[PDB]
Amino acid sequence: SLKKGPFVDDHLMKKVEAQQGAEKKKVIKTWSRRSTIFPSFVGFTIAVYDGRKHVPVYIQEDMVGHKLGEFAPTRTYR
Amino acid sequence: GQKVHPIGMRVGIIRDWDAKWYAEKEYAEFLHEDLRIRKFIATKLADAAVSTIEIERAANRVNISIHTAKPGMVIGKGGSEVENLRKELNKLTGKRVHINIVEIKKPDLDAKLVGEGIARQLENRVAFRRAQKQAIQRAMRAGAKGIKTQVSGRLNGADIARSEGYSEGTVPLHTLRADIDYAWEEADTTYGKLGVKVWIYRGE
Amino acid sequence: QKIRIRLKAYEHRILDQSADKIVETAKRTGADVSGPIPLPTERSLYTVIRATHKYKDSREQFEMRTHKRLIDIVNPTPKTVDALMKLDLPSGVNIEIKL
Amino acid sequence: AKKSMIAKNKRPAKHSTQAYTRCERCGRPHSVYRKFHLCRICFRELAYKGQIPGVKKASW
Amino acid sequence: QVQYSGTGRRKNAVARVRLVPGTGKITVNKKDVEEYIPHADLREVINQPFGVTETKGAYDVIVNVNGGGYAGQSGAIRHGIARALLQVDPDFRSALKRAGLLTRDARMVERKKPGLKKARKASQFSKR
Amino acid sequence: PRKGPVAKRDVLPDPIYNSKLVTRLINRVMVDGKRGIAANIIYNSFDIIKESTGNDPLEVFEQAMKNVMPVLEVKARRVGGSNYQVPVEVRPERRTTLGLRWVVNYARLRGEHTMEERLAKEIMDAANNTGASVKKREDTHKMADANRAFAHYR
RNA sequence: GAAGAACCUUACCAGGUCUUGACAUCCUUUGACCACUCUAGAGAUAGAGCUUUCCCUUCGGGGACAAAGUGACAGGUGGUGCAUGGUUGUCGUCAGCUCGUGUCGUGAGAUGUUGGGUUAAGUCCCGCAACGAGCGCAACCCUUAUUGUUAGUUGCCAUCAUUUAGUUGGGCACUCUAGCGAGACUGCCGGUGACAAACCGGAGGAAGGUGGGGAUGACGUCAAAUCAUCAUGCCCCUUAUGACCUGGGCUACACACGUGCUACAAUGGGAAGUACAACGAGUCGCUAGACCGCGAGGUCAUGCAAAUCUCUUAAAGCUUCUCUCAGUUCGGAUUGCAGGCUGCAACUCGCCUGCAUGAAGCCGGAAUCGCUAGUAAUCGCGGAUCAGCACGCCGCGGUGAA
Ligand SMILES: [Zn+2]
Repeated sequence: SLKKGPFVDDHLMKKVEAQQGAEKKKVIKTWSRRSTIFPSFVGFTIAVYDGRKHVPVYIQEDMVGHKLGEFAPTRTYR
Repeated sequence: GQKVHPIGMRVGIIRDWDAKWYAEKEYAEFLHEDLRIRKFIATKLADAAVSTIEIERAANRVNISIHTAKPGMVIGKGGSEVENLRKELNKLTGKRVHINIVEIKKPDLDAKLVGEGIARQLENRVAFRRAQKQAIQRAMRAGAKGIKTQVSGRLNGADIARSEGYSEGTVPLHTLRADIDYAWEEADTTYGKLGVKVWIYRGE
Repeated sequence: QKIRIRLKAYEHRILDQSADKIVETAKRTGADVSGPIPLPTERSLYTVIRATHKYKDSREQFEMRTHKRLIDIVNPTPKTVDALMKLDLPSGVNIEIKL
Repeated sequence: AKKSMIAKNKRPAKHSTQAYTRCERCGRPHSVYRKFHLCRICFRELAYKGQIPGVKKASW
Repeated sequence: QVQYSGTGRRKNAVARVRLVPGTGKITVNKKDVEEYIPHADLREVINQPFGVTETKGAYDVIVNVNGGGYAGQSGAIRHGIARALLQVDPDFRSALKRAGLLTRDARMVERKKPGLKKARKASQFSKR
Repeated sequence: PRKGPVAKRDVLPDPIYNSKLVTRLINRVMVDGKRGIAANIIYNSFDIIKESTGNDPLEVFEQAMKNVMPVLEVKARRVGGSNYQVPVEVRPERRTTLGLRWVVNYARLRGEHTMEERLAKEIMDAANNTGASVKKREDTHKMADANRAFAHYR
């Protein structure tokens, strides 16, 4: 319930932008907690940070609604 | 441990507080300012050694007053130290403080001063039994109805703690028409830390 | 008429002694003062557990008590206003005047 | 590990949900009466001495 | 004309009985007998002082009750009426003291204790 | 309890029948302080009494008391580490309390759909040697006197 | 401990980092700083920008202040409760624990404090080489249970009019508010008892046998708990076990135990209409009314620093229909979808609404817990901490047992 639209920080935007007409980069080091996904963020490759490790994951177009917090499982049950 | 601070039992009935305020919406500011007020007589207590400070309050004025048994060092040579203490207190306050000095009579029948004195003999390596006994006799020489005394800790610069004290006269503790006093004070020569407690009774 | 005051303190003895003093000075230059109307005397409680580390099964509480009195004045003189501004003490009660 | 933290809590906060409550003369994080800015037990100690106006014992 | 007074109290509920020579009814808070007093059978409950004094009527009753629960404020009606019947004639006070209905029930809700679940119920405490 | 005997709390009669027994009957139905519901369903039980074979609304309750009320019960009065329970005559108030218990506190088990057919017709049945609470007293007297010889000397 | 863990809270981790330091005191150079915009970033920080600032001038100077030097030093939620003070559990509201004087005993010591009766009690009577006293017990304190006086608004409406309406004219009559007062002490009578303490009944009264509760915790026991509220003997760390920031975690789960909430339905569920409490809280806090919404709610706004305005018209209650014994119109967990609110931000990890879903569960062995009357059992309401979050805690009131 975030009735006034999505929420993505502006200190997430500042790594690269010129990968819009070219083949994208591989390094996206971040914190990857607060920001959700809205369709301008499709098909990148982000090192999602889980408190210890910026774990790399790339994007499908239907991995689209939830935040960057599904893909930082901080439990380590193995 | 089970017992009660006895002045916290009789307050409201046969005595009052030491802050006669009635303040809304500026209460905790004056509380933690009065907390600073009480600390500042550490300059006094090494020499002046007052017992109680009653703090009443007008609209925009500060009207305090003290009780003591030693009127010498508190009045200065000609009141010049008195105005200096007013200035140094106002530097922490910023408000019109108007201090006062009231002298107590029969001064040996206090609570805090006698315990402070026997803690002073403890801080000069003087034996605890003789000091307690001469203290309760010289308090009985003042004219009373009873004195209870108790000291604890590592007594007389020794090992694992004992706790022992002596009493004479009557002391109705469990009764409310009492008008008794009470005081606790720490002690240390160099070993650990000790504590003295002291009681009087003089009827209602 | 154009004056009614309030009394709020902690001790009813200080309340009604200062109230009897101001009733004594009330119809000095004026007339027709109304008496000490009582008020329901709000009260609070607290709760402090009797330990430092454990032992919530034994507790302790205190109370705030605020006694309130009320004195109304009907058809006053102008001379009592400057008289009551010469009346300032005791300090344990705080007055609450209107016009 | 608190003499830096008491000075940390006297500062204006980074944002709104950081200025919590602790005691003044001690530094307890839990069980502080915000009407008094005291903890549970320093209030208990000062309550007996007649040094807090208002408060009495309560029996009814 | 003249009216007959009386008051009755029970269970943190107070009543002001106003007895008049009438026909035998009760009006409470400017309503009827059993509009504001609900389905409970408490008629001969209230008319039990009438069964020992002036059976059964015929006096209409004015009362303005407030506070408490319904049965407690109903039971307080009994005692203003019996106080009124003592006000009318002295010759029934023996008949009231044989029947009671004059002593105020001083028994009300008990003070708790800080440390239990209820005023006397203690919590479960497993021995092993 | 330990020191001496305790008081016993005589009660108030009804607002209609002026009965203490029917009042006590209501009070051993009452759950969670809901007195008016239990009282009103007991007056409904008297209305079911009055219609179907209406004889007397209270004599049927007294005959329900007739066919239930005990006279004997065993009590474990050992002396020196034994098991010699003695069939002992019961106190009269405990006798009536056991009767009320066997009437109402057994009537949970009729299991019929109408909610007071387990009450009204049940106490109708106890008036004329029917209802299983009579045979409760029968088997109670039969397990009584099982030590008629070696316990009645104490 | 925790009377409120999303960041802060924190002491636990991964990383980015720093050093008379995040905090205290003096010395000089100097004197007053700051604060705020732009760029980098995850932040601490870095580089610029407006400049900072004198409150005595006897040209002589420190008080409000920064930065630099090292010097003093700082810091530890690190250890030891078996080195401690202070504080608190527990026997337990159990009824005991002692002293002076005179006697007995060669002496350590004893008697008083033992015996008969009675009591909640070392509470009291009688006999007793004992006579008296103190700390306890009891009494004085608070609240509840009647009534007199005093004072009548923001309180109430009886003598009348009015208005939706005690509203407005009026009164302090009742109620209520709360100051000062009276009242329950074996007080009188009858029996029992050695005639004594005392026990059992009766009249009077509001309550008669310490009327009902609370606060009040002796000598001492357990090296009981506490350096993690505080202070602290001793020992250890110090370009670091000290400090700043981001993100995570204390909220995991193959399992076993303790404590609470909700049900296993007919004294019941579902729908409709219909009454009566008490305590307390309120300024960046409670919201009157109005409009709209299935709703969580949204908007405009009126009263309120208080017997006045709001929380707030309480639930079980009462009357009609309903279902007809089923895993059920009982039950209400689990799961998709759609939302609402505070938060910079509800993934890890807040609460609440709506739609769709509908599991166990038909009174629970061995065993074990609480309670002697406004109690037990059931039902709601308020407060603390709190942006937000309560089946926990603290308190009040309704119905009312064996
Ligand atoms: Zn504190």
